[PDB]
Parts: sequence; structure tokens; C-alpha cells
Amino acid sequence: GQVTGLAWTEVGGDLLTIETACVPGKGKLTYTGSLGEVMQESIQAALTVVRARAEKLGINPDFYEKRDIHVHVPEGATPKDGPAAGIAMCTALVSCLTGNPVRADVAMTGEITLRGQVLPIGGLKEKLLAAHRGGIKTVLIPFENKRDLEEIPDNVIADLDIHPVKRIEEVLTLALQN
Amino acid sequence: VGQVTGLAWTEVGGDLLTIETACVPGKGKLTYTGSLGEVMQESIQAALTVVRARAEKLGINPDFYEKRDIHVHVPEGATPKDGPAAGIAMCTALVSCLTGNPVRADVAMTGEITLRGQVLPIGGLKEKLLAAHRGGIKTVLIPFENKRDLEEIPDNVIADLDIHPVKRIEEVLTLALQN
Amino acid sequence: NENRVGQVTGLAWTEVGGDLLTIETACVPGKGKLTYTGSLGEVMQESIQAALTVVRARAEKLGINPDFYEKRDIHVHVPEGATPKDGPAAGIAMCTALVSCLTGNPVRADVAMTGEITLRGQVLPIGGLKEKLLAAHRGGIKTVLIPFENKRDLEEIPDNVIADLDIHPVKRIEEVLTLALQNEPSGMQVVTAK
Amino acid sequence: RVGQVTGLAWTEVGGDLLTIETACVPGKGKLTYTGSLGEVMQESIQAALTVVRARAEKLGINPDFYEKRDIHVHVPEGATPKDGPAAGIAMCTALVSCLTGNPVRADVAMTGEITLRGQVLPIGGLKEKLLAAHRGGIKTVLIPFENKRDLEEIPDNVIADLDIHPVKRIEEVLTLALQNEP
Amino acid sequence: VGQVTGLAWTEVGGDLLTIETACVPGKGKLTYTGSLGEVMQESIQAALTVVRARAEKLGINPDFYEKRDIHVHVPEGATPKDGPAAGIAMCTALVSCLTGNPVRADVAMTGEITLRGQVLPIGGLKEKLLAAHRGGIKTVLIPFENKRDLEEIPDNVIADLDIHPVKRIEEVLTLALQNEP
Amino acid sequence: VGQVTGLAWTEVGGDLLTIETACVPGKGKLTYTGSLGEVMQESIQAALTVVRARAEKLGINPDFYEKRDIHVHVPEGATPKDGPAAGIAMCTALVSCLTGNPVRADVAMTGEITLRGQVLPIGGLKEKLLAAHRGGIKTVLIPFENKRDLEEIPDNVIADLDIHPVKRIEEVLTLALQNE
Repeated sequence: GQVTGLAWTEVGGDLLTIETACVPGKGKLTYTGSLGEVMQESIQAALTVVRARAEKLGINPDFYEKRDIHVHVPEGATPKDGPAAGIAMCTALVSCLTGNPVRADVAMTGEITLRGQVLPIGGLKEKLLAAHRGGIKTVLIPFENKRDLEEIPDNVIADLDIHPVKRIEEVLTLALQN
Repeated sequence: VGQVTGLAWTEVGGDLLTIETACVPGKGKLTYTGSLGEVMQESIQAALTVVRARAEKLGINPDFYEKRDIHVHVPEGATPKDGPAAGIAMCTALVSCLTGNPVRADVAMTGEITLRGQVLPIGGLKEKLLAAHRGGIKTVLIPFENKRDLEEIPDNVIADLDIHPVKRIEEVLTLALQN
Repeated sequence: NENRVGQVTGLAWTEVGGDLLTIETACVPGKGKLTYTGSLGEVMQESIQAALTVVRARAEKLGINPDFYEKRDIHVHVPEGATPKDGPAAGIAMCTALVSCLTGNPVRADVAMTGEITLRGQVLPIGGLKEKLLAAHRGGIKTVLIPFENKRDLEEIPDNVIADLDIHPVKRIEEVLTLALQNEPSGMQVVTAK
Repeated sequence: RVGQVTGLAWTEVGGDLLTIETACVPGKGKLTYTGSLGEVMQESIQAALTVVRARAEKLGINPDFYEKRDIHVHVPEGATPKDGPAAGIAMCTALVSCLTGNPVRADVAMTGEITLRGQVLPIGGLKEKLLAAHRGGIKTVLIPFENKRDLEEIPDNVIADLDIHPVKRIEEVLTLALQNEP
Repeated sequence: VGQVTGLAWTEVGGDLLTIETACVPGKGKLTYTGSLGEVMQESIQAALTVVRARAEKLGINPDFYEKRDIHVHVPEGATPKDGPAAGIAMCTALVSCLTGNPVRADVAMTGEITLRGQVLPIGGLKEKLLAAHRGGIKTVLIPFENKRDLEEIPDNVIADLDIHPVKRIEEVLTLALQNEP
Repeated sequence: VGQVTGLAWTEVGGDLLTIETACVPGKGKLTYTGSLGEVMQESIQAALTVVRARAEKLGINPDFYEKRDIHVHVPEGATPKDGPAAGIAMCTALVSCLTGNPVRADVAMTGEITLRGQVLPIGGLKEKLLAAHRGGIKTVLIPFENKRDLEEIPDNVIADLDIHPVKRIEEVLTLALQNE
């Protein structure tokens, strides 16, 4: 129920620790963390991808009738917005609802869609620089951000194991431990 | 999830958009997202009402809404968008979702939808068809009263595109759904 | 005919002027919900709520089952979607459309109407009558229902408008419905002979 | 007429004759308040309803009407902004009227702020209110008791034509205004 | 219906206020009206919580907040009020309403209430106690920590007043309710 | 019991907060009042999710979220309060309230809470501990990473407080509550 994402904050692209809790409940979605509206919408999108694909994910199709879900992104006081945490949100929800832990030294950036495709984001360099400083080994980026890998310093590309992904299935396969 | 390429006004970039609609286990909740302005939001409601009103003839359970939640999402999520032009795409995406009847990926569409299922003309036909052309789209559905606006579209664009002027939502679904 | 159920031409204010409104209503299976859209200003939204109350208050006379109603969702929409509409002048049109939608009673072709609705069923005069009638005249509307108290305002509207339009001044909503709908909405028909 | 009360209160064009309408059709307890009402006027409706709820058994009204009835209070004309607490007793009267089927008298107008205790509080702009009523042909006007001192600042010709009843409590209001005794 | 004379901030200034409270058959819904500002609104919620958390001690059927609907109104409806200083009045009014224990007519009170039932000091004590006096109020309840603020108000005003500094809500209710809570 | 002294940001008056909570039989309504800023309101949501996640190990009945109404109030009511520093205090108060477990006297605490139960560093530590000291707080729990900031603080202040740098919410409940 914890994933490292790369997304926009008040001070630039950054490592975010995305948290999701899925305690027994009645189907309420709470999300907090000084989130802007586009980031809030990415969470609804990510939840809908899970609900639509629940059977595929070994999750009870009616799980949202018996679960309350809280997505929180610290630091609580730092403003964050944008769609780039989309695949991280989805991954955290799948982890939480399945009990399948998330890989330690992995981070990810990318906008999610209901169809499960992963869309390119902006400020990739800033994002990959943030993951490099944090000692992140593996980074998932959208397939269409490959062109942007040119602007990145050679030493950072060399240190990072970067995976361009097209689809959410790819993301879950790489990020989850099982 | 249902999936349809629409042409509708966006604040930045092109007017070519993927209208997405999921119809998951739920209890009759509608969610709509995608940096949508109010007129676009209201077209989602109108589109959903069209399906609800024609559910039996469409091959859908009239009481589907009791046991389904609907999310309508229009990527790219941060791109501000507005207007009624994605209406027929929304209706198509919702019929696809609730029947499991795939949409032709080589077809895009534009047009305002009415509760009577009629397709109304839209503005910026040129903006839209250039996006459809540059987006590699082969077939475009447009409103019937927009036919006279085709006279101001570049010849190559007219040459490349298979434009189909439509009047009614029945025409749209026949032209866009695979079965 | 089926296409005439829940479709009413009102005359109210738009961002272009006091023009024609094609007022749409669907009554689909549901749970008692009312939705209204079409870039409506707040005064117009309140007219729709007044109009539905009027219907609900006269449901027995109108033959609308209270329980069927509670298992319907209602959606009033006024295209074109992007054009701002406001004012209380679509009140009787809204009520007509709702009665039509809920009872499967098609609205007569080539009728338009204008008038503010009250909860007591009274039809109150409206403003900009001249421009509304220019709007009806321009759209080949033949029969226009107006408030009985706007009758004095007919004098400033040219002869041909009055020669072309069939104007029926109305006092109450029961009259509107009888004039606007295909079948008589309120009451079983009794046939008598002298 | 059941559910209609003539009230005097402020509008954007001044303290004018108001026709307060209420409908109470069977529902689930929904409360709709329309007519370009300002927030203070909206709060007066909620106060008026509370007064009625507390006196429900005393008024012959089934106590659990707040759960089995939908109530819609509307004040034409829809486009004219109305505000203030002066329609309070009129809101209560129309509300009691509707829920009991007890017709309101057409020759009675009324103004006054209502409290949950059912007390009638003095209001403002009494001059405009009564001049309005007088041009409107109203025979009888109920005013707040503490507003009697304001009567001496309105023309003698207007007041002589009016049957003015100063009221202190809501039950007084109801007995003068309802066709049958509540 | 409960009624209490509170002293609290109004648009015109700190003044005499009749806090009303009705408690009819209901499903546990809370209504507050009277042009109340947000801090005054939260004071009502704080006051209600005190009563719920102390219900049986107050002799109130603990399950009252699913059997009762509550409306707190403060006339005059058009006069903007705000602040936490009517909190102990709100709570007195609720307790009176839910118990039928009349509140004395010669008593006015001012004070912020906490969930623990503590009375916290308030501002504008001068203008508050002047209003009480002008209204012919006999006894006034103020927060204990407002005692030194009494030395800034005219001695002629204060000498006419029976001033009771309180620390806790049980003092308020014992001093203000006509029968013993 | 349900009463916790937390140190967090205020517009005026000391950075000391008295956090009160009530947990009565109910249908599951959360009320939070006290002129609370959005970030502080969110901190309450987070603290409550923590408690829910750990309800069973905390001896709280799992279905409290639907059998209980909870009102979190922070006096003085007209004093604006904001920020995340009251997070661990909010959690402690809720646990104390739902368990009947009293909080230890003269304990205060500052710290941002995460859903996983990690205590995050805060700002204005100096002002916070000055308020603790004048409040006669003896024991203060701060975030482990605020240890660096203790260097910036007067010697007499450091002297009279029993300052405990904590990493997790388990240390916080152990140091703050009178029972387990």
C-alpha cells in the first residue's frame, strides 16, 4: 500500500511516497495531501482501472462495497498536482487490495487512462534527477517519454534502470513483488 | 471500459481526444473527470440519459443503473476542455461499455447530442478535422448541418478523410460499433 | 409522435435574446431524481423546480402514479448546450414537457408558449413579449400561448405577426396543457347528450 | 386558498406585497425554497417550519410529516430578489395552511419576524409595507405588536383604511388568518 | 423549545442575545440559523457534543440524537453574530430543551465551552455587561478567568449586577436552570 | 482521556494546542472543529485512518467507524490553527478516546503522521518547545529528524523538558498513554 512516484510538487518534480489504505468499510474514497484537482482526478481514474480489472487482479469484483479507501501523499503541507502519479496510484491500490508488496528500489512516473494505457508526462529530467539522488535503482516511465531520455545526463541514465511501459499490466508486473 | 475518439475543443494542443467510459459494479453513481468545463460535463449527463432512455432497443437492461457506476474520463487529464462536441462520442462509448461492443479505432466523431438522439452541428470544424487528419484517423463522423462547412477544409484533408455526415445517434452507433 | 413526447418549444431569454427554446425531457427508470442542464441560469432552474411541483401537486388529476414517479429519474435539458438561458418565462413550457414525459402524451406540433408559472397553477405575464413573438414568427410556429395579462402588450406587435400567429392568452396551467398536448391530460371524458 | 399567504417584506424594489406559496405533496422530507430568496429569508422558512413541527400535534398535523411530505415554498415573481425576516409569520401560516388543508383568508396581509418560540418580532420599513398593502386592496393587516409605535409615522389616510391587528404570538396570527380555527 | 439569554458578539457589537433551541421528533439532524458566523456555528457543535457525552448524567435519554432533530436559532435573524461566547448558553438551551427544565429569566451568561465542559474567558466583557444591565438582567454568568476584566467596567454597573464567575458547565446549569439538573 | 497536548501552528497565541475528542455511540459521523485549516483537517483524516488500520491490535472494535460518532475539537475556537504538526497528537487522542485509556499529564508531542505510522519532521521546533515549557509540559515527543534542530534551542529550555525523538506511532502511544 506504498509506492514511490515521481510527480509535480510546489517546488518541482519530485519523489513522492504515495500511500493507500483499504480498511473494511462501505465504499468511501478519501484522498488527502495538499492535492490539486488534476491529481485528485488521477486518483479516481486509478481506482476505476482497478474496479474495472478486479477479476483479472484476483480481487473480489464487489470489493468497493466492503472497503473504505484513503489515498494520502505526504508531506501533508506541500502542494502537489498533475497526472504523473497516476500509475503509482493504481499500483498502490492493487498492492493494498491484494496484499502484494511493492518493490523497494522502484519508482514510477506516468499518467493513467481508464483503458489502462500509460501516457507521457513532462519534466522527465527533473523527475529522474530526483530518483537518482534518492538512490532509486529502477524507474518506470511512459513508453512515449523515451525521446526525452536524451536530455538526461549520461551518468544518471547509466545509474538508473529505466523501463518504458505502454500499459498498466506492465507496470504492475514490474513493480509488485508477486 | 468503452473507448471512442472524439473531436472537441481543448485549451492546449489538438482537439483530438479519447473519450473513455467505464461501467463497473456499483449503485448508480456517475463520475466525470478530465479538466472538463461545465458545458462538457452537461453533455456527459445528456449522453447518459440518451442511453438510459433507449436501453432496451440498444440491448441493455433498463435497470442497469441500479447496479452499475459510470465513470467518464477524457484524457489528457490536465488539458482543459469544454463544449458539447464530444456528446456523440460519449453516447457511443457508453453503449460500447454496457454491451461490450467494440468501437472502430479508425473512426473519430464530433457532434452535440440531444435527448431526442439528434446530432447538432459544432463549431471549429476545421480545427477538428486537422486534428483528425494529423492524428492518423481514416473515418470521421460529423453533424449533417456541418456539411456546408466542409467547403473551407483543405483539399488534401478532404481527400484523406472518409467523412460521414450524420443526423441521428442510430447512424453514429452503426458506423462506429464493430457489430 | 413518440418524438413529440417531452419536447416543448418555449419562448424565454437566451444569450442572443428572448428566443426559442427547444426544451427536452426524458423520464427514464430511476429513483426519483431530477437533473436539469443546458447552461440554465438560476432563475430558470427554479422555474423547473416550480413546474415539477405543479405536476406533483396535480398528479391525481394528471393520472401520474406517485409510485411510478418515485421509480423514475427525470432529466430536463435545453439544447443548444452551450447557450446561456435564463428567466422564468419557460415555466409553463417546462411543466408541459414534464407532464408530457411522465404521461407519454405527445405535444402538439407547431405550438410554442411563454409565461411564468406559480405553484397555484397561475400563469404570470412575462417580459419582452415582442421579441419572443418575433422569435416564434421567425420559426414558423403557428400557435403561441401567452399569459392573459400580456394581452395589452399585443398592440405593439405588427399586424402580420398577429395575422400569422394563432395567439391564445391563458390564465391557468390546465388550459396550457389542454392547448399544448395531443390528449386531454386532466380528467376522464364524460359524454353527454341533451 | 390553501397554501397561499399575502406577506409584506423587502424586495429589490422595496417592501412589497408578496404572495407566498407552499405545496406539501407526499414525499420523503425534501424542502425546496424558491423565488430568488435571500439567505435571511431562507432561514425564516426554516424557523417557520420548526415552529410548525413543534406544534404539529397541537395543529392536528401528523408529527412525522417532516419525513412523509416534501415541501416547496415559492414566492413569485421568480426573478425578483426578496430578502429579510419579515415574511416569517406568513411562511408559518402558509406552511400550516398547506399541511392542514385550512384555507387562508385573501383579505389578510401579514408581516413579522417569527422566533422558534412562536413569537412575533418587530420589523423594518413598516411604511412601505402598509402603503403596499393599501394599494393592493388588503383590508386587514397583521403587524408585530412592538411595531405600533411605527404606525404614527405613516399617513392617517392609509391607516384609516386598514384593519390593523398588532400581534405578539403565532397562534394569534393563525386564528386571524386561517378560514377555520387552527 | 429552549431559551437562554447569552451575551455575545453581534454586528452592532457585544450584546444581549436570546438563544433558542427546539428539539422535535427527528432522525438526529442539526439545524442552526440566525446569521451565524462559522466560529459561532462550531460553538453549537461543541455545545451539542457536551450534551451527548453527558446525557445520562444530565438525565437525558442517551439515544436522543437519533430520536430528536435539533434546531438552534438566534434572533434577530438578519443580525450577523459570531464568536464562541454563546457556547455555554447553547449548551444550557439544549439541556433545557431536552429535559423540560426551564431556564431562569433573570440570568444571562457569556462563555466559550470546551468538549471537557470547561468555560473559557471571552473578550468584550465591558460591552457585554453593559447590555445585560440595560436589559434589566439581575444575575450574570461569566468565565472565571474574566474576573480581573471586571475592573475595567464602571463600578456603578457592576455593583448593580449579581456576577457569578464559573469554571465548569455544571455550575452554569445549576445556576441557570430553574430546577436542579 | 481523549485530551492531548500537541504542538502545532497557530496564527496567534502559543504554538500549544489542547486537542479534545469525544467518541459517543453513533452512526459514524466525524466532526472536527476549532477554526482548523485544511492541512490540519487532512491531518485528522490521516490519523483516523491509522487508527482504523490498526483497530484490532489497538483493542478497538473494528466497526467503531460505524457505531461511533467522533468529534475532534481544538480550542480556543476562534484561534486559527493549521499545518501537519498535530498529526501524532490527533492519533493519540483518538486511540485514547476509543479505548478509555487516559493520556499522561505533562506530556506534549509534535509531529506529522503518515498512514504507515511514520512520524515526519516539523518546523518551528524552537517556538513549539518554548510553548511546551511555559505550559509546564515535562515530557515532549518530537520527530526523530527534528533532532538536528534541538541544537538551535536555549539551554534552560532543553534542560527542563524530557525530549523524546520518536520514529513511529507505536513509540508515541507507548510514551503518551497511561495504559498499554
